[PDB]
Amino acid sequence: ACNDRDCSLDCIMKGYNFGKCVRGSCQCRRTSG
Repeated sequence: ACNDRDCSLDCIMKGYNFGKCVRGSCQCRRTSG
């Protein structure tokens, strides 16, 4: 249960930019500039 809604919201709050569920997991990515 990665819950794309509860996974992206919690990740976007930590300070990341975008993420997604993988193999039933929850990973995110961070961007900069």
